[PDB]
Amino acid sequence: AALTEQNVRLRELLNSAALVDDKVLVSELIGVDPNPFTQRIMIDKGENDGVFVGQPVLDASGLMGQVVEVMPYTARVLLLTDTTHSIPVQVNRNGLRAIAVGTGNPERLELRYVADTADIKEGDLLVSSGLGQRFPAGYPVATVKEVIHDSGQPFAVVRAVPTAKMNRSRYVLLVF
Amino acid sequence: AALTEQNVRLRELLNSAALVDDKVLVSELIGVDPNPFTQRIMIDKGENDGVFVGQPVLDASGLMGQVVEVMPYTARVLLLTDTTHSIPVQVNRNGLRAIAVGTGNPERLELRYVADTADIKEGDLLVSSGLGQRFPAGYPVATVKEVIHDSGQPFAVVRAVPTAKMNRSRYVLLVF
Amino acid sequence: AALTEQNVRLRELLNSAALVDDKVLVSELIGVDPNPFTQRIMIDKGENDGVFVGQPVLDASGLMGQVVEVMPYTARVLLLTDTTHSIPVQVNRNGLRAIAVGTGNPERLELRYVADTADIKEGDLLVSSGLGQRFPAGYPVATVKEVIHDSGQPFAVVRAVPTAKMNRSRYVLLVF
Amino acid sequence: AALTEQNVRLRELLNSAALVDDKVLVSELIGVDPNPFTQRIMIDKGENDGVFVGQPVLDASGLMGQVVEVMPYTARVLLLTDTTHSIPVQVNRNGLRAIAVGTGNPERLELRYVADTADIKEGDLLVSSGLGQRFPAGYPVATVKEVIHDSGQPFAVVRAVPTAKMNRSRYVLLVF
Repeated sequence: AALTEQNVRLRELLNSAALVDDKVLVSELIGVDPNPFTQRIMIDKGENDGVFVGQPVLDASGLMGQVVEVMPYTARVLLLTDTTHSIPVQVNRNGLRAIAVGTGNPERLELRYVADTADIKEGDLLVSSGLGQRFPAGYPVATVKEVIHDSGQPFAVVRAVPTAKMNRSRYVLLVF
Repeated sequence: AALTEQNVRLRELLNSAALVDDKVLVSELIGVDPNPFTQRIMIDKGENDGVFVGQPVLDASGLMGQVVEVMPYTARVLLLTDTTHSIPVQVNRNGLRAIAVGTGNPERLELRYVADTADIKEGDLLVSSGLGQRFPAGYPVATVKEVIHDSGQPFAVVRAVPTAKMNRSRYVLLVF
Repeated sequence: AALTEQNVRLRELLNSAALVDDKVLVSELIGVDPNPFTQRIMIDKGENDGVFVGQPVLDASGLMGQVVEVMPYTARVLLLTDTTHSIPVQVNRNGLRAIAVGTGNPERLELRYVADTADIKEGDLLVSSGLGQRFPAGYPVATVKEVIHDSGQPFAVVRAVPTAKMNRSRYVLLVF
Repeated sequence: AALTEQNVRLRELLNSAALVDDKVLVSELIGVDPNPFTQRIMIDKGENDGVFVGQPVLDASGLMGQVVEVMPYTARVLLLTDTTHSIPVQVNRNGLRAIAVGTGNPERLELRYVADTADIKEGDLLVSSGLGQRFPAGYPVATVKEVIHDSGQPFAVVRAVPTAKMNRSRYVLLVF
């Protein structure tokens, strides 16, 4: 049951193993807090494996977050969906720039600084822009779920859904 | 023209000078970045005046933010509306607890962790809860502007309007 | 003819000699370029009189500009209406903040960074805010002449008329 | 997703790679401030690449600005839309001369010194004139969006829209 599931997930990772242009360490999600909102997880790679603080973490469908602390053989990763996390993004098709902030909900981000009149709609893909010099650019982050316009305010309300699996992830990739 | 305006504002501060239960230093807003979104300001009090990092800052109508760096005679204050700022709050009437995050818009906060079914509505007052042990409790923070409910997601979307003046403030109070 | 005119203007200056809260040097406008758009003038005070680069210059009705270069007994002053000049201001009544830029026209300024929905109207007085730490705050700068709203853009177009006389000024005051 | 987008943008640059008459360095936009009004950006070329202070910067559709400071491998570029920036221009068809100033809005310039009666209309193309000896002449700058005439004042109000992408740009060209 674990050997099947692990194989399926591993294959998916091999199919998306060409999405990177560098060396990536295949680490597994191991320590997780029981509460289903704890937007921070642990990985089965650490210092011995060359993992460092700040390192980006992704899966076969999206950027997941960043390492925020390292142990000899394990490490802690803050997910994009944490209220404390922000990532610069852009709408894939047109290059419209924004900041995606965590909401504390496992399945939602919110985009900041999107003009109320901006060309953005449900289903548009957001990808990393790299503009904070933390993440490689071009990797999928989320898809727009909703736009809410607001009378008198400069910026629209934009809710999005991460493309990575967050809570339902198995194995994770660390970028060098 | 400055003597009139300054007097009006000062009076308002004297009328709300009984809202505190301790000693408060009356400081003025002095250095501000030209850009009208820079959610961070400076004050005309500093180290010489006993101002410290972390100190809460408010006006006659709301909590404004916190000191984040000190100079001999001036200081820098991060406002609640900054994307990096979060404050624990509660709905005044019923005690429903939430986290108010800055949106980067001068006139808006967003509440996190509010159950989709929660008893919250447009016009409800949010006040500090003190639960992060950073702010005194009971001081006005914002009023709910909008609730948006979301199918399948645990938490509602709540937008609120700070009660303090943020960008349109003159003088500020520092709590000891 | 010059003794009458000079007396009238001097009196007006004596009536507005209580608008300052410090020592002010009464200097006259002396060297001016023939072209009626040259938004830069000279004054009959200089180094010998303690005039310095950066010093604010005003008349009985408004801030006029700043000294930009000093000579033994004369000095050059850049006016607010020069395209290269900007001054932080605020709407007197409500404290709405903005940047007033010179237009190159002797009788016009333009305000930057005023929300399209902002509470501003024809006849509102703008005064210095001091927020650039160059000018004393509270001194009259201009009155709003026109608001033009713009579909899709965040900021309104605001044209204003300086309260100082610019080209039709006689004598000028330098603030210490 | 980044490889597609980057290819499209690169092609567009190859199609407009004949607009220059000299050697141009293809640099990418890398460091950008989160705030969506910060009219200043960074490029992934610098001193090592022969980039210098003052150097003009453009894209496939317009002049973008100028380098204002150089680092070993990166550089900072001030955009035309910054309130501090001015560029001499001319109406393409008739040669009517003007100064285009930044407004602080990402999508707007304003023309100075345009006679109220001047032959200028919505949709006219403005191009660099070279007359400040900073920019090559003939390169597209903006298109007129609006003319507002003003009773008693010599100069019309002219708002224009840059042809370059400013905030929505990917890669940039530096002119030698």
